[PDB]
This record gives sequence, C-alpha cells and structure tokens, in this order.
Amino acid sequence: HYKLVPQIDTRDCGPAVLASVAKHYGSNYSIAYLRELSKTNKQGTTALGIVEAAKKLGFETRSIKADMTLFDYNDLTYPFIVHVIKGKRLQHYYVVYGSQNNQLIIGDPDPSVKVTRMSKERFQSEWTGLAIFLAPQ
Repeated sequence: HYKLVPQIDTRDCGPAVLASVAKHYGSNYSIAYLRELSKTNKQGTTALGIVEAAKKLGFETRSIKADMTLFDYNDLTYPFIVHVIKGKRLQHYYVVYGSQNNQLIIGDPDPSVKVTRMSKERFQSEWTGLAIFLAPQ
C-alpha cells in the first residue's frame, strides 16, 4: 500500500523521498535524475532542493513548520515529507504515510529500515517540525 523508493548512496535521502511521493501520484523518476534536479551534493539535499525539484516536476509545493498536533487533524493529506535529525545526519528525511494509535507509518529511504511503524514519541524526538507537502497541479 505504501510505496517507498529506497536510497543506495548515502547522499540520496532527498531524491529518494521525492521519488517515493511522486510514485504515489503515478509518476516514476529515477534517483539519479532527481539527484541532479534537486542539486544534491555530498552533504545531501536541502529542503529547498527538494522543493525546487518537485516544482520542476509539476507539483504544487508548500513547506511548513509544524508540531505533533498535525497528526490529530483528520483532514490531513498523506503522504508528505518530513526532515528528521538522525545522529550526525543533518539531511535525512522520511515519507509519512499515515497514523494509527500512538504510532505513525513512515517511509525511511535507509534500505535497512524502509516502511515501518514509529512511535509518536520517537518521531517527535527526531523531527525538526519541517513538513513538505506536494500535490499535482
């Protein structure tokens, strides 16, 4: 049900989450292509890079600073992208597919994680609050 394009190269988390969301809307783009479109470098992809690439793909985008109450809003549109700090990884992102109970269903491009359930507590600890929403225009 939840489509996720995993990363292989350590710098490709940005291209991966973008490819994942795009795939949900029926479009399939390679990591190599999105890496170039998002100006991804050795350090990874910036939030601006993800947004710029998405816009070039024909998606209406918006970046917001939110908190955990976001998941209590029943009209919330999934899936979307979030910026999470994992250890020294300052440019890691997850795809958020939904929420069930005290857990969220997330898509981590890390090939050893992929799609999994994560407690709201754990997620809240890693999340910067940044959320990127995309929609076909």
